[PDB]
Amino acid sequence: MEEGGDFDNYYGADNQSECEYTDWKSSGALIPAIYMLVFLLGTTGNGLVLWTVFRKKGHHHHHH
Repeated sequence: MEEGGDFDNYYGADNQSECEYTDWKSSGALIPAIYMLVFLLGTTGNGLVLWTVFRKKGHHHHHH
């Protein structure tokens, strides 16, 4: 009878990385990786950094 199978584990899937089970059924887990590469490029530490700089050494100590 056909129950059990014979040699059916052809290796190859060299990834099993914890970086897809999150964006699986979403966009193929290939578009999000790019969406960020273009996001953090503007955020994270770009434009918002030098901003806090010219926001702390302002004037303050104003009269009172």
